[PDB]
Amino acid sequence: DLGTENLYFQSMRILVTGGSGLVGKAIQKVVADGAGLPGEDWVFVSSKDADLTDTAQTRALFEKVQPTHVIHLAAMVGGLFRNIKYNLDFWRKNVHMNDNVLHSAFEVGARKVVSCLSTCIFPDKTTYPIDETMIHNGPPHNSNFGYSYAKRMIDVQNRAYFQQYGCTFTAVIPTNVFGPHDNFNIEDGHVLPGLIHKVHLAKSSGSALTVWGTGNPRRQFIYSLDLAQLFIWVLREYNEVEPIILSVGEEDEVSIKEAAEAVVEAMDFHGEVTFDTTKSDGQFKKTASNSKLRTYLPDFRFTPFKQAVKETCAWFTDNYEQAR
Amino acid sequence: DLGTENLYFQSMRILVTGGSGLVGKAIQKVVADGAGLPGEDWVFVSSKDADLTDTAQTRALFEKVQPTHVIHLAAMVGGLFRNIKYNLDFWRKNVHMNDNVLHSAFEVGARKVVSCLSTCIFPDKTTYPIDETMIHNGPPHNSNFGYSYAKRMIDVQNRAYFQQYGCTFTAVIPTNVFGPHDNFNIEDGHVLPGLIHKVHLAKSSGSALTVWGTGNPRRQFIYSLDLAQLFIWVLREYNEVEPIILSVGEEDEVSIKEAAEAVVEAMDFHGEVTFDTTKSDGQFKKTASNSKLRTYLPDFRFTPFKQAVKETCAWFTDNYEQAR
Ligand SMILES: NC(=O)c1ccc[n+]([C@@H]2O[C@H](COP(=O)([O-])OP(=O)(O)OC[C@H]3O[C@@H](n4cnc5c(N)ncnc54)[C@H](OP(=O)(O)O)[C@@H]3O)[C@@H](O)[C@H]2O)c1
Ligand SMILES: NC(=O)c1ccc[n+]([C@@H]2O[C@H](COP(=O)([O-])OP(=O)(O)OC[C@H]3O[C@@H](n4cnc5c(N)ncnc54)[C@H](OP(=O)(O)O)[C@@H]3O)[C@@H](O)[C@H]2O)c1
Repeated sequence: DLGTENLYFQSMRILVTGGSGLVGKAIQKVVADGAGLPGEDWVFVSSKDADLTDTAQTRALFEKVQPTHVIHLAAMVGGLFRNIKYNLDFWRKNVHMNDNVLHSAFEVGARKVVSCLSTCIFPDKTTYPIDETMIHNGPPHNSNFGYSYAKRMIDVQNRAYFQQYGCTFTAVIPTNVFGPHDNFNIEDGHVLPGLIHKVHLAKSSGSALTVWGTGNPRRQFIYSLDLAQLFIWVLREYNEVEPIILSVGEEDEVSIKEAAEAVVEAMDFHGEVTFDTTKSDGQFKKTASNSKLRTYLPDFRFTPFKQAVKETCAWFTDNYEQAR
Repeated sequence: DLGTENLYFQSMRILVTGGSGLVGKAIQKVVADGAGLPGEDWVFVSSKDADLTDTAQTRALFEKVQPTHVIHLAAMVGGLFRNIKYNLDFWRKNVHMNDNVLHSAFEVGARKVVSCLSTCIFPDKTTYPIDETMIHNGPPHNSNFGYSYAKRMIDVQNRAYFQQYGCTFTAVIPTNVFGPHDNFNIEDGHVLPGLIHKVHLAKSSGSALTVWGTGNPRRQFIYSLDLAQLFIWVLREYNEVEPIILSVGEEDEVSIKEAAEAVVEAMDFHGEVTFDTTKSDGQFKKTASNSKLRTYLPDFRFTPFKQAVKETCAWFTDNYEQAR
């Protein structure tokens, strides 16, 4: 329910950082298709509009736009998952970005900010499933600690702004996102868009599909379009400082193998599918509970997985040249 | 052993931020009394020399001084423990200060940085005693989370600089510090310098001593002069990125009651001593292990507690007008 029974409307200016990305582009579509309400001006920006690692440029963007609300998606994110690690660069640039954005929002007097966290913030050693309370219950995985701790500190900023200044800054925690306008780069991208590109190359080359690792790791996937809907809802209706996980349930986890099968079917691929165990498996699970989301939106129906994959595969094929 | 059997010496420029405080002033005395080695220039600064929350001012200080080594003591610390809490201010100003300092040190090519952490960084729910491994094993106490998390992130920066850039940035974790040049303010200061001031007022007023709470909480105290010696050693000899606790052992913990008795004796006070149970007790224990320190310096002898208190009491009495 992204409409309203209200007869009157407030003038809202909604700045969306990282608007040109996977998540941001999904919000644009959902809004452009009529999820936008009267009085709401949606302003989507990218790094062209301002480098958010720079305080002066961020301040200037916020002075120009004067947002009443902020959805904060921007992060320095590539190339995470590459061979050599750059934990200081990722820690320092992301903390600067997050501080610039939250504090400019504070300065302009924004009513609400919703930032985007990641399952990489959760503790390495933890019970399962993981919920929003457990975010700080032990250190994150060492592989990319810099990035993880920078995200965790968004929660700490939100809590501090609330406690001292009364601001309603909060955050959402998506699981693994996929959809149109993803980064489909095979070396640097996530597994699901990477698989879509890999299968596309297997048809164009007539080769076989080589999946990295065992195919055993389990993941919760969420369609960018489903996430966008939940994001707009959170912006309008969710008022806890504590973050909220946006994800399908623990029972709808699927293995990398099952995910590759969904792509193979969707792209109508008949070549061999092999699992290269020489490349390392990542974490086996990062299973998140959506209990909280279910208390707020019990009747919300996610797009079925195979359909969401087909649409994404269809988009990639139809926009191959312009895609990432 | 703060001397050396070496015959040759390297030119070292050692910048000490927060040099005008309790810890900093102890380092000055220890150095001025001959702990300084040939080739070492010690440069002690305070906020007069540069406001370390300001990047430009910090960068300029570092350009002028060109430190090879940094002992980083500066923190925005007052008024912590006051009634109303300001978690955003403490989080944000301290993170800025720490980032400015560590990153300027990195920029000038400093060989080593040693920062100062606090027992407030440790998890609220933890086993005892606490060691340097447990620093991130659960959230800190909510009272002053902003300050605590800002300190914790020094460890994360150190680890990141090491991993990506090869820098030797590390930290020390003192327990409760006391000595000359402390802040003896009764509303805002720590318990031990607060008690010294309270007893001084009880003599000058002819009143009785009112200690807040039961006197049951147990604390590890460390004389600023002992800490200074260990700090110089750490700078010269300690090369782990992981921090190191500087403290007397678990067996030398003393209660607030025992601490007040040490002051009463030292200041030769004969009035009544009452324990106002109406005011709340803080945390019962924050017990830290010095096992690691003992592996490096087994024969290091701490100043006996009652002597350290007497000297501090003596200093306060002799410098009452000029003291804080
Ligand atoms: N995709 C996932 O699986 C996933 C899961 C959980 C959370 N998230 C979160 O979702 C958010 C966005 O991810 P995404 O999946 O949409 O990534 P994406 O498609 O790579 O988009 C990233 C966005 O960040 C912007 N950006 C990066 N550096 C910037 C800078 N210095 N200044 C200004 N803007 C900058 C980019 O602008 P340009 O394109 O102009 O550089 C881009 O619009 C991130 O906060 C991420 O942590 C993603
Ligand atoms: N005392 C303890 O019990 C204890 C225990 C554990 C850890 N520590 C750590 O020890 C370090 C020093 O503690 P302390 O007890 O010596 O504190 P202190 O006596 O209050 O001194 C703090 C020092 O920091 C400087 N400072 C504060 N804000 C500054 C700014 N914006 N720019 C530049 N300098 C600034 C002060 O200079 P000005 O006076 O010129 O402002 C002062 O020299 C801190 O990191 C603290 O967390 C202390």
